[PDB]
Amino acid sequence: PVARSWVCRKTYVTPRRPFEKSRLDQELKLIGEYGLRNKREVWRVKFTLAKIRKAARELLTLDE
Amino acid sequence: ADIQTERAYQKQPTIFQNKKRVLLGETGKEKLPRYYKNIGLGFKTPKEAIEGTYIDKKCPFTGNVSIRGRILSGVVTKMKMQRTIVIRRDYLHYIRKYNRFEKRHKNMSVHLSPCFRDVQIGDIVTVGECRPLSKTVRFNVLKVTKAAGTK
Amino acid sequence: ARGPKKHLKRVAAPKHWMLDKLTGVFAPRPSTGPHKLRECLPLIIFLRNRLKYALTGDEVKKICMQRFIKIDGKVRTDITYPAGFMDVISIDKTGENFRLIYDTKGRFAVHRITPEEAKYKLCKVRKIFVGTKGIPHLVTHDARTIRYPDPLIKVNDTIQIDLETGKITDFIKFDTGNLCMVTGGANLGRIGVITNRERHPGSFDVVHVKDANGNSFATRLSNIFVIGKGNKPWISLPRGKGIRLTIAEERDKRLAAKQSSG
Amino acid sequence: GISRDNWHKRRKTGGKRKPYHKKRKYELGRPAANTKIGPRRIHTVRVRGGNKKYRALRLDVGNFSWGSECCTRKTRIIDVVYNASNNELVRTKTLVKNCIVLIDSTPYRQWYESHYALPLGRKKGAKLTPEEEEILNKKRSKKIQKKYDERKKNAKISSLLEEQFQQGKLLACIASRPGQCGRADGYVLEGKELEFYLRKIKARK
RNA sequence: UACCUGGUUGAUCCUGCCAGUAGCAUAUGCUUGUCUCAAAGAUUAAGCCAUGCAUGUCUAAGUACGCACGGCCGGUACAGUGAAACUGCGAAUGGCUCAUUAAAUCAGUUAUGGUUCCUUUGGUCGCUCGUACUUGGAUAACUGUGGUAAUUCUAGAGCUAAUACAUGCCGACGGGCGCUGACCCCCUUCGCGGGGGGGAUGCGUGCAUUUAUCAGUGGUGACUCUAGAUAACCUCGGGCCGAUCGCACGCCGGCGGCGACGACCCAUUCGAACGUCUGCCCUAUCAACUUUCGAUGGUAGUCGCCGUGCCUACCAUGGUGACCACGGGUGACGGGGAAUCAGGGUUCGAUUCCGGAGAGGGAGCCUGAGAAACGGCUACCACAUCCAAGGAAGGCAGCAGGCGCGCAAAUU
RNA sequence: UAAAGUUGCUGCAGUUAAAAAGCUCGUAGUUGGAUCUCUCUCGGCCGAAGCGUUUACUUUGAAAAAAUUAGAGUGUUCAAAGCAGGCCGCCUGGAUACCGCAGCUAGGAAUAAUGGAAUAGGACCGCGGUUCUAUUUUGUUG
RNA sequence: CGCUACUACCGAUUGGAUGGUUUAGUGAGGCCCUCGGAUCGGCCCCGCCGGGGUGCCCUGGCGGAGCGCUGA
Repeated sequence: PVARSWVCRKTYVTPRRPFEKSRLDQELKLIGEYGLRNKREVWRVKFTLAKIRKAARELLTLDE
Repeated sequence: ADIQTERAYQKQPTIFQNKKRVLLGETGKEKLPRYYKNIGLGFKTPKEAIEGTYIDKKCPFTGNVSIRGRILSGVVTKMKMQRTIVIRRDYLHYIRKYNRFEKRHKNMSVHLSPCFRDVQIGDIVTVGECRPLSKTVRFNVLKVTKAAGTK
Repeated sequence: ARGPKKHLKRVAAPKHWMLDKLTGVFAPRPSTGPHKLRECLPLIIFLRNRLKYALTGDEVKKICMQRFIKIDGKVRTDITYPAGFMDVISIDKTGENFRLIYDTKGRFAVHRITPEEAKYKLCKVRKIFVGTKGIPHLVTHDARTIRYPDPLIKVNDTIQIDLETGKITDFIKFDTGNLCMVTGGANLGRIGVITNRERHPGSFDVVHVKDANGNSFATRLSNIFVIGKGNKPWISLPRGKGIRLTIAEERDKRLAAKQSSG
Repeated sequence: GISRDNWHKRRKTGGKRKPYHKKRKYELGRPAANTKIGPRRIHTVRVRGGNKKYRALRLDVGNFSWGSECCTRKTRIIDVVYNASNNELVRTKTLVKNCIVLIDSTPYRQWYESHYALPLGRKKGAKLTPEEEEILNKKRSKKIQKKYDERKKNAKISSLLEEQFQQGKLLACIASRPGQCGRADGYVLEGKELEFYLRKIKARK
């Protein structure tokens, strides 16, 4: 037993198709336009928006 | 009839039958009041329990058994034991993957008090939970409902 | 395990203690006493986590061993002493009295009471029995035994105990129309008038309760603690009067309070 | 050092069971107190919770009650005559609960004579021993004499008990457990219970 | 993000698998600047372990004649601090690990009206009609004499304590109650058929225990509950009814305040134990199993903390099974949970929380409220340490650490 | 693990690609046609007012550890986190949802199963009828 | 069929090494029981000095050489 917490979470998701020209171009455009270090920053913001959309969708299935 | 069938004397432990009574003051038999109790939960004491002569220490009504816990029901399946019957409880168990049910059953050995005379195979019995009465018996028959086809 | 357990893991502690997760591995295991382990607030949690009078368990011990803390009128030096519902905590050095009273969230509020109110406490009678050559005895939720109670007092009633002498001075019957708090379950900490008691022989009676705002809930009979005759409590209630606001009304009240400042 | 667990037994289906732990102390059992008849000998047993059990190894005296007369007396136990569980317990003269024993009738005879002013179990040829005709007759006033006369109307004793009192020993059932409390208490057999046990004893011998 | 792509043919459309694709978890390779969290000898070997440490503990309040320190030279027993030792309490918690274990454990649900419960908290504690202004003998520590190669081995001798171990009383206490019954009074009929009383000697009284009987204070859905009454029992291995310690001080020989400690008993708390209902992986190349080597039920008992074939003796012939019994396997502790996932599912869960189990393998116990305890004991089995060869001493699946094992895991 | 609708309950196949037993009977299993729209305490607004054959189902309500998950609040400098914090002593948090199955509870009555009388051993009821309650309405078995 | 390599299978090579299961016999050690009684201690006898009790030997200090009881 320790007084430590192991609640940790990955903040991004790797794309299913590694070498897809359209997605590579879109991500590089975002990186260059916003001065991002790598593709993981794009994937992190994408993951944030994806979780928000999932929550909104699950709320939209409930009664008004 | 012949209550004393065992090697030891059979009597209700709470009834004193050796009180001194003069001969000329006899009306019927000298003295043998019958011990019985009303179990709770709205169950009616069978008339055979009140006016019977059987000695059963595991009887819910005239014995030393307190009914507490679960009240269950079953159909009488076998009656080949002394003061004990085997009932069958049928139920449906839900398997979630297939969203369906399966028939399962459990056999339960319950004590049958001799107050329920004329109990057949296939009629419903309401049993109540008591302390362990033997290795496998933990329920006492409290009510007997006859089968639908029984005339 | 062999014999009794002596430790309590911090994460297995009752959630209403509002202990965090990174302070330590252990929570203060309440000592045996008047109240159950999960229905009590140890003295250390009260004097350190709620009142902030101490920063550590060592300082809680330092306070307790100066005999400054009274629980139900008696000085207690056990820092894990189980203080529970209705218990009166008196700190005469700082001149403050508290009564351990549930919040609408199910937590023991820091509820300060007047020194006149600190003279008595309500107790729900757990059982009535005759013993010792016809002497009637009464046992409360506080686990105190009282000989020669009033013949009208029955189980589930509420008595008023004068802490100085510890004898019954008044009692409320368990009747429909009497104010009551809930001391367990989902509705823990809610205050309302008893509407009806549905009886289930051989099982748990259910008591229905209606809030002062008209909200109706239900609990088991073992979770009902009669507080006052009619709708008037015999004790002081916390800032929330036992009315459990929904999360929407809590949000609205918080937003209104925040927007009123600045 | 025997055990008392239920998991060493076959299941209801008759299948074999696998022990998942070794014997626990609370499942323990102890050797039987084969309580003989003899000069008193009791060994105290320390039991669970720190309490005491009184393992009677020898008992010559018990406390037996004449239920109809409500006359409880301390009495020497003479013999074991019937055992519904095992006939061997009779052969070894073991005192257990519900075993039928012979007890001295002298205390109950003394109470009966001092209460009813009536002889009991006394041979007609004899003319009483010295220093007991007084307690039988005494010098009583009119009130005491009429009290005993009123008692005399309910002094009839059943013939079976009367014959036992003639023989000097009564049949009794031990109602306590000597191996757990160290005592052989019980009640004198009477009525249909006495009839049943006399029939059983005479069928056995 | 509810997704596909390459590969059979000369070419085509398919079935279909192989390969690709993304996560996840172990290992490994190459590389590695900052900073915050953070797993870490589970997998193979519940294999073996050098060494060290991991459980001890004193308040005003059990026992202080250790000058070991220390004063106020005395009808001044004990100033005080205090090693040691006796006494008490804990050592049954925690930590580790997952070998066993397939309705077993476990989970939810109920029950104990079928049990035990140190401690805490509250109550009860002159409720007993029968040396006290304080009783007895020891033993430690200490002094002194020793033995063995060897140990947390201990043996003689000389003292001396108790909240250790024993014994045991004034008092409340005046008597009441019950059952006895030498005797006396009054009235009615001098058929006392009847009554009413006072009563001296005697026995027994409270709580607890055991048995039998009686009557119907409160309570339950339901007692053979609680309470009451009677007749007695009342364990030599004999139960309660205080021979205890500190502080503050008093009051015209008595009466006391505040505590500490202890003892029944009853509640309470913390539990434990044992039952209820439902739910567990694969396997039929496992279809019948169990049956007094108790198997299922009955009666009586024994034992047990208690319910119970728990065991025993008689009696009956039962009980489970294709709704999969029984048997077998599990690189099976169960669960909360984890990974992945459109919906549905699939796989995992040794692993910090809960429950279980174990301490090299079995078995058996002592003490205690609680252990079938292993940082307790006894024995056997395996391994193993010292030896002067006579004996003695063992248990890291605790924390580090070592060996071994391995693909695989950190600081004595 | 997804991709694998290559284990298919959702949701796959069986003419020739792998595949329907040679053919019937047949028990268990599975599945089965229409049909049926008082209150034996009553007192001058209050309660002894009934799972009223039953179950499945559905909708409730209790009760159900925490942590994890979801999720509310909160500028950890951001974030993973944490359960903190905020304002010039005071103020405010430490929510909430979910928690299969089984068990308990209460409404609904479609769907599904089940039951009620045909040998009348039938429902409501006026009239009878052969043991027997230990409360009798106030000087106690006078 | 001939080669070469690999893999299961059959099988008395009357093969070598551990793992278990079990009739028969033996059985450590603990616990219980029935005995046992090395020792130790109390009350009367070669303990007899001493007390609020005077020649009441009777103790609260020493084998009181005791088929005398008694407890451990």
